[PDB]
Amino acid sequence: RKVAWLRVVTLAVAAFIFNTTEFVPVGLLSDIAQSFHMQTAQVGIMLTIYAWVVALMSLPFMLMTSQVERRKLLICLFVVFIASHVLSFLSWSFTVLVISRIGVAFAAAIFWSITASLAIRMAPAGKRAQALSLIATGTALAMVLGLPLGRIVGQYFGWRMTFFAIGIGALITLLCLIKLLPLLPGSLKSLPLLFRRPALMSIYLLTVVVVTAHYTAYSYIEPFVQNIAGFSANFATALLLLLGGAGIIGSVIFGKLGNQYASALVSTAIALLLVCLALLLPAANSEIHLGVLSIFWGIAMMIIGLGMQVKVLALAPDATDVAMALFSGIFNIGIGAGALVGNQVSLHWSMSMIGYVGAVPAFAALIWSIIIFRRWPVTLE
Ligand SMILES: CCCCCCCCCO[C@@H]1O[C@H](CO)[C@@H](O)[C@H](O)[C@H]1O
Repeated sequence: RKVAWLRVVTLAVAAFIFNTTEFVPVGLLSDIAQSFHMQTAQVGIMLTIYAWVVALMSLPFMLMTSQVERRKLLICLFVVFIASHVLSFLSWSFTVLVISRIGVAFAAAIFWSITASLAIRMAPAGKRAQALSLIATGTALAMVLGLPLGRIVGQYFGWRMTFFAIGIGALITLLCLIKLLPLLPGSLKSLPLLFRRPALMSIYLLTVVVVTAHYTAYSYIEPFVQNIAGFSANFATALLLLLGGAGIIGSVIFGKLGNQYASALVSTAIALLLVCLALLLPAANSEIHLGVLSIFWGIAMMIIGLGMQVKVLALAPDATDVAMALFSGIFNIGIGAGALVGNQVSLHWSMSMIGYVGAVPAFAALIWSIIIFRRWPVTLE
C-alpha cells in the first residue's frame, strides 16, 4: 500500500534530479566560463545542445526503448546519467562538458517518456492524478529550489562539485530504484492527425516563439546580472530563487483566476513578458528594479506556461500523451533556440541588448496569441 506511494515519490525525486541538472547550467555559466577561459555566452551552446538533443531524440529513443521498459531500462538510464555527470565533474575542455551534457540529454530523453508512463502504473486509481501532481512537484522543486542549491554548491566547491552532488543524488536514487523497482515492463499513430489540426499546430508555434523570447533573455541572466549590471554573484543567486517564488505565485494566480480567463491570462502574461524584456536593461541601473522585474517575469512565464499547457490539452483531448510529448519537444526546441539567439546577440551585439532583442519574438507571440485565442476559444474545466 504505502509501498506504491514510495515508488511514485522515488520517480518524483528522479524528476527533481533530471530537471535540476537541466536547469542549473544557467546558474553556473560564469564559473564554467572562467574554468575554461572563454565567454559565458559560448557556454550558452551547452544550454542549446542539451535542449535540442532532448527534443529531437526523445522520440527515436522512446521508440527504440519500447520493448523493455523494465527496471532494466531505468537502471541502464541511471547508470548513463551518473556517468555523464561524473564526466562533467572531470571536464578539461568545454568540448568535453558539451559531450557530457549530451549524455545527460539521452538519459533525460528516455527517462521522461518512461517516467511519465511509470508514475501511474505504480500507484492506485485515485492517485492516478495525484501521482502526476507528485512528479510535477519534483520538477517545481527543481526550478524553485534545485537550481539555486546547485548554484550555491558551485559557489562553495566549484561547479564540478555542483554536478558531482547532482550525480550523487542520482546514485542514491539508482540504488533506491533497484531495491524498489517492481520488475515492471504505443500512441504514435496519433502523430499525423495532430500534425493536421491547425489549432494544435498553431499552439505549438506560439509556444516555440514565446519560449524563444524567454530563453533568449533568461539563459544568460547570471552573466547579465554580474557582467552588465555590475552586481554581485550572490545577487544572481537571489534572482534565481525569486524567479522560483514568482512561479509559485503564478501557479496560485492561475489557479485562483481559473480557465475562463486562460486565453486572457496568457495573452496578458505575454504582454507582461514584453514589458519585462523591454525594461530588462533599464531595470539594471538599480538593484531593487531588477528585483521587481524578476517577480513580474516569473509570475508571467509561469502563467504563460500553464495556459499553453491547458490549450494543448483541450485542443487534443484524444492524445494527451503524444501532445504533451510534442509539447515538451517544441518547448526544448525553443529553450535551445532562445539560448542560441541569446548567444548570437551576446557575441555580436552587446549582451546588454538581449532583453531588447527578446521582445521581438514576444511581440510576435502577443499578436499571434490574441489572434488565435479569438479563433478557437476552447479550454478545460
Ligand atoms: C512524440 C514526438 C516527439 C516527442 C518528444 C517528447 C519528449 C521531450 C522531452 O520532454 C521532457 O519532459 C519533462 C516534462 O516536464 C520536462 O521537464 C523536460 O524538460 C522535457 O524535455
